[PDB]
Amino acid sequence: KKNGYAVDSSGKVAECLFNNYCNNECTKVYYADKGYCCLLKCYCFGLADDKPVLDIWDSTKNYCDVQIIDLS
Repeated sequence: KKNGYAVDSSGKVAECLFNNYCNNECTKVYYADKGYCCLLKCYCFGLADDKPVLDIWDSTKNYCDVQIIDLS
């Protein structure tokens, strides 16, 4: 599995202001483990390798990865 900004079938990402909204999107819509609002877009942890994510800079990627959402 991978982490990244999940996009829908039309290619759009979910814009956000709050983490909880993103965790619902990521888990309920893309079946990921968790998610939070990274740089105003919903970032998902543990997406399926086939899931489409935005083509972003590796620097942004590593930036968004250094987060702890919960210990479970």
